Amino acid sequence: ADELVFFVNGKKVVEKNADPETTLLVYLRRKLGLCGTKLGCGEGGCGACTVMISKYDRLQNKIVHFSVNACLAPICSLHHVAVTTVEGIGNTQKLHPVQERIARSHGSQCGFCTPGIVMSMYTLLRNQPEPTVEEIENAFQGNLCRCTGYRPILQGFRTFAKDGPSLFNPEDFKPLDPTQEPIFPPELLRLKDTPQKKLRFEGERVTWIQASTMEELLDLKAQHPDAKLVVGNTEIGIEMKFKNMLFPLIVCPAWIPELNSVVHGPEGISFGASCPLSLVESVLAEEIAKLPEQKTEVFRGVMEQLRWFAGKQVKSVASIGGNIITASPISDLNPVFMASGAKLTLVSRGTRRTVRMDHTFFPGYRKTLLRPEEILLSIEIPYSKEGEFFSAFKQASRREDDIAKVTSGMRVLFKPGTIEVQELSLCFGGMADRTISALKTTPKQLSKSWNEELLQSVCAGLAEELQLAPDAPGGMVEFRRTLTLSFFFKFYLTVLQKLGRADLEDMAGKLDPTFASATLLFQKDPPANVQLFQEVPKDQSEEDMVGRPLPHLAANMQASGEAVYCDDIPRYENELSLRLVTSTRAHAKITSIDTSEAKKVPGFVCFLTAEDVPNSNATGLFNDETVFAKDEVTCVGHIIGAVVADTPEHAQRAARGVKITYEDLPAIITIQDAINNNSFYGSEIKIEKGDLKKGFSEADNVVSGELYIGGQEHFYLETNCTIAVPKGEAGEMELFVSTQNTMKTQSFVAKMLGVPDNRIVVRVKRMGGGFGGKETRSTVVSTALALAAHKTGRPVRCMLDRDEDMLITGGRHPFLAKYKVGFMKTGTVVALEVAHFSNGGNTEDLSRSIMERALFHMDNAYKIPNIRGTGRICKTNLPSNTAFRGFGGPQGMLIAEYWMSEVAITCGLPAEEVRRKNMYKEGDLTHFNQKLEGFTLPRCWDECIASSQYLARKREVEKFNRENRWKKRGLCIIPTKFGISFTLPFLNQGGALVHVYTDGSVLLTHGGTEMGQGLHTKMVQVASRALKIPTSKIHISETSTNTVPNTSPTAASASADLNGQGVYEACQTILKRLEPFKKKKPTGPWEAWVMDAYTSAVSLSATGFYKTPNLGYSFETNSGNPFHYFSYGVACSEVEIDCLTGDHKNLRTDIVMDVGSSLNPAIDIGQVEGAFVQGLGLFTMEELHYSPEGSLHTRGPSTYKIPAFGSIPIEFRVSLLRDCPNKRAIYASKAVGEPPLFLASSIFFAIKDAIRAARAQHGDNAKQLFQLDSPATPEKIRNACVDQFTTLCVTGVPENSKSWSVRI
Ligand SMILES: Cc1cc2nc3c(=O)[nH]c(=O)nc-3n(C[C@H](O)[C@H](O)[C@H](O)COP(=O)(O)OP(=O)(O)OC[C@H]3O[C@@H](n4cnc5c(N)ncnc54)[C@H](O)[C@@H]3O)c2cc1C
Ligand SMILES: NC(=O)C1=CN([C@@H]2O[C@H](COP(=O)(O)OP(=O)(O)OC[C@H]3O[C@@H](n4cnc5c(N)ncnc54)[C@H](O)[C@@H]3O)[C@@H](O)[C@H]2O)C=CC1
Ligand SMILES: O=c1[nH]c(=O)c2[nH]c(=O)[nH]c2[nH]1
Ligand code: FES
Ligand code: FES
Ligand SMILES: [Ca+2]
Repeated sequence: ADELVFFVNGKKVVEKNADPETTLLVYLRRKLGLCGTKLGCGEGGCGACTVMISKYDRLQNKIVHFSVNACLAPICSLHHVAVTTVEGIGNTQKLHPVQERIARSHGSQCGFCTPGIVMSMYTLLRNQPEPTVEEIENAFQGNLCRCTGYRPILQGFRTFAKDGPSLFNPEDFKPLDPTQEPIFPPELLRLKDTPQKKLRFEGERVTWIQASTMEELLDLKAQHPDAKLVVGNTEIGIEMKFKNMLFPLIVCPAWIPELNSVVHGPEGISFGASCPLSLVESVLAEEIAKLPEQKTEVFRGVMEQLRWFAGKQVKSVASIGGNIITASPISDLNPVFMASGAKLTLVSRGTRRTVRMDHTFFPGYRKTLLRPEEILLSIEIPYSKEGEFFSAFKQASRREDDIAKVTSGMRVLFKPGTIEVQELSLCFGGMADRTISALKTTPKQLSKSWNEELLQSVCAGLAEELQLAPDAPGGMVEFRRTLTLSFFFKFYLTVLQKLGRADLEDMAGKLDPTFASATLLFQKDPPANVQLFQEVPKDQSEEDMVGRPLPHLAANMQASGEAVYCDDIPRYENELSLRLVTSTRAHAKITSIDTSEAKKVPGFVCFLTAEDVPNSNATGLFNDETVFAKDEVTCVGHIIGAVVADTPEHAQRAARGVKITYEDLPAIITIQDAINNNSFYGSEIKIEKGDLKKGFSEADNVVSGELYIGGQEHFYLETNCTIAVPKGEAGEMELFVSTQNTMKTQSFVAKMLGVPDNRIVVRVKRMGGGFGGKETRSTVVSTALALAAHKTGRPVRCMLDRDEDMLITGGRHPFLAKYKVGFMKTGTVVALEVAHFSNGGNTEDLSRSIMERALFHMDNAYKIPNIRGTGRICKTNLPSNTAFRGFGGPQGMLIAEYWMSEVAITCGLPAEEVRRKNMYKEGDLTHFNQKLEGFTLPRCWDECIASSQYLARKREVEKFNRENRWKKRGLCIIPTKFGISFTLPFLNQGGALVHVYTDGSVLLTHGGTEMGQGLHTKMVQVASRALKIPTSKIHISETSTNTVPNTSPTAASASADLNGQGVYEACQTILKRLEPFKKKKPTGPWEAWVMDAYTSAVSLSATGFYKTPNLGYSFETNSGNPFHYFSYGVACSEVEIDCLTGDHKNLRTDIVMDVGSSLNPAIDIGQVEGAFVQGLGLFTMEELHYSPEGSLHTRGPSTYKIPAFGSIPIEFRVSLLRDCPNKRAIYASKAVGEPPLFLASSIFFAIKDAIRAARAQHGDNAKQLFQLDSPATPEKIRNACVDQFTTLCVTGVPENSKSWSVRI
């Protein structure tokens, strides 16, 4: 036929005109209106779109359930299946146990990732009602969360595990009843009695054929070799979406029995090419469990690769044949199949051949071997033989769901009874434009014994044979080469052990006992978590929730997918879609724009440019930005214009047909380019105190150095989004925006349009994360959209794709620092001079205020009598960098801790002793002359050092390092001081509006926006105490410019402080009005007083306002307080590094945080954990790469690696400091959002210690100050662990000299 029939949440869908390009995500959200399932990336990496599929499997003869990425699933692949979304399992009226548990355990903050995580856990439970803790963790390999730090999610779900004051109470969790899950649609069970026939779907550009038999597939390939095979679509979906590939004819062979068979033969196991990787995994796990070890070496090699291959959603549909035929150079399976000589069967109409995978199979970049009319039928994965050993290796940026830098399969076969090499095969991915074998090194080794001279001969060969051009795609050439040698060393040592286990230990020899840990397969301990906080007074009423662990008010709705984010709002029938058109050049003249092709796309409306702007094209915080480029473009990502079309698909197609011609201009990309060109934003910023000349002369030692700190992408799970609704009267417009800054959104729109501010209303219900990235940069979408709405008179909507968002909106400022520190032999610091440089990109934005804050925190926790700090902001042809949680603090403080670590090393004293003796005391003045009152940091230090048992663990670390050569541990304890308040004083103001209706219910609003930090929850808690009524009588619906005007951004961690005071004051006004009625009816309920007030004509509405008193610092006189108070905290972390690969484990972290008297210890601990884990990403794994021409390479989760479930400290302890009220802030609390992020430097410095231990083993001296830039990635860790393998790989750097990426 041509009707597409499937089920969604038990309801039958009949699509009479299915378009092959339509994904399930798009169909669910836009056709069925089910917006619980989210778009977070569109590329299989985040899991936000996770849904469950059920089907009757014809081959297994049973109902099966599995999870998929809705963003990648073509609906045309989904004939006769049943889809379940988050809405299908439960809702707020009846939550599923999974939804209840994630909500109540504080595992949902912003909530944008919650439905996908719910669906991952739900699918696991449908497959395994009693999972293990390990199975639960494994369920989320393809899910990301940017807010929670993962800990609460795993803790809540652990309650499901077979083998798994309080923040939450698991005894209150309702039990699971599997009989209450949705029925498998009866019609579908009826339909399995009728045979499957070929189906044909024809779309706008694409024809899709769902083949039922091999005969039909082969005929079609013979007659149309052009036909594109699609099985899982996990490559083709990406090729179509991101590489703009169009395959007009697609054939899906997934129904064909022959491509799905598993056959056990005498030589191995044959898998049909369409077999999902999940099936390959389950089949091989079975075989490994039942067969003797000696037969399963290759099976275990495949399994070791699949362990770190994507997550459950991808492996459910991704085929074994699809990975082979894709033939990416970084395939994880191809080097294993090549090294094992796996047997491939290829077929076409009338032909059949069997081939062995070897070098000839891959004759070029992303090519086989196969003829245009051939398909891969099956692959035989071999049993290993006696004397045959196998290892598989992968090293990436992150263990989980990542692209290999180097991947490898290695096989050795020994002549019987000997340790002489009969066969040897070493195959590599990531070392060429294809999977390659080391065919020049390995023949030289045949007949040799497995010994030290074989080791040295292979390493020397590999280093000569596996050369890389300085400009090789992927970069990291020294690291990649070092890994090939390091992987062979591990295989060499593993084979020695395997020979000993075969009772040839005397022939082969024993392993040095300090070498044994080098061969261990990756394993973690089970997680252990602690949360400590203070109970509220015994006499506090149960209805006073201030200081109580109240769950986020929207947690239940977030878990159910009922909470509404911008793009979940239904479209008006006349709504249009916008797509931005951006510069592909870093600095160029625009010489012409050609929209000829754009105009041919059906649904095209218009292309907006600078000419269409009614009033002003000048925008941005400092008016130095264009709404749309005029005459020139100044970064790759510079917005030139915007296409308007009927649908987002038509807008994307039209935007591709906008052809721009450029004339290149001289580009300034790097901080050095900018120094050389005197290209800066404003003048040097400077803080200086004491006498530097005297300080340096009195110093026993002086140490100079530099540090580079890489930037950071926010990766809020919800990208930037605006809907502009024009009202057709008086210039009136309403914008619904994911923004932290309603005021500037309103102002920038109004100024662009040329209307007063009173015409523009900006509304924000909630954001799926912001982290500073939506403080200003949101407006580049808002203004373009507001313009399209004005021009058309129709509502217009734009949500950015992840690749667009990462390119356009910028991130944290990269920093370069040059320091000189003077100190005594005692470790006492007497003089410090630091020059800071940041890379600001192509507009000023917040850059100068960021540098100010870096300079305010260059002391960190340390008293330094003679200090000079300067900052310069570089003006470059890069997307403009902006606010990011920390706002320059983390960079400033990392530099401080960096030279401090070198002070301790140079003195030969314990680092903790050096830090402690340099720490401020109560009453000291900072370098900017602010007095330190209520200085809790020494308490945080003493409590953390003791509770973490730092000294006893130091002993164990030193012991570990003496007993292990190729793994090292490190341990560090780091303090922090963080000033709370906007550096711009007048921004420290907040407003509220409160209404009491005649039923006694209260509607509260304030200037702060909800982005997952639980601000509305805290404000309700505050108002409930202030009014003395239960939280249940108070509701906050949204943030709006027309309820509270002139609001500061939700930023600087200040929002609870500012809005809390505003809310408190509005509530006090109301109470004052009710007092005469309270005095008359002293016990009569709240509702009586309110009705009495109303009928006496007393106003039940009030504004409230607050400004932080006594702020205002001058850089000129170094006087006045920039901050209202400081936040304090300490963290101790332990790590274990792999010296041979650069991988590491975060073993344990203990945090003690001063949050005053917490408004909400559940939310505050969640903020501590979330901030800490973002810092962990900043300092250890998050890295952005740019071409030498200033083009961002890193445009999605595939290449940009944020912390995953498996990244977090295995033991994770957080304590909130007891008995530390902060009188000056709302109910004695302190701000919490930004201060804990820098604490993750404890991991950076623990890594540095482990490297120092590794370097003490190979090399001359001693207390050498080696370089470690941030982030400390596997590349930087491995390269710093100088040994015999790095030495054979150094060769290169021919000045000068093209490279894949440049450091900005
Ligand atoms: C989030 C994510 C993580 C990933 N992680 C990894 C990883 O860690 N390691 C790794 O190696 N890959 C990884 N991949 C790549 C990808 O998932 C695998 O290559 C997968 O096996 C592709 O299979 P598919 O069925 O989805 O292929 P499809 O996209 O449907 O097709 C891929 C190619 O194979 C061809 N093809 C499929 N079947 C046949 C056939 N039998 N005969 C001839 N040609 C055929 C198609 O025409 C197409 O050219 C990842 C992808 C994603 C999205
Ligand atoms: N999305 C994800 O999270 C993951 C996807 N996969 C795979 O990653 C692939 C990424 O595709 P692309 O971006 O097109 O990368 P690609 O397929 O072009 O491969 C890039 C890599 O190949 C190597 N390479 C290519 N040419 C080279 C040369 N001339 N010299 C030396 N080395 C060279 C380099 O190691 C480089 O990093 C996907 O197709 C997918 O199969 C694998 C892991 C994760
Ligand atoms: O002092 C600050 N000002 C800001 O505007 C801001 N934004 C932010 O995320 N942190 C800070 N800090
Ligand atoms: S939206 Fe599908 S994986 Fe991110
Ligand atoms: S709560 Fe997980 S991304 Fe925000
Ligand atoms: Ca900037």
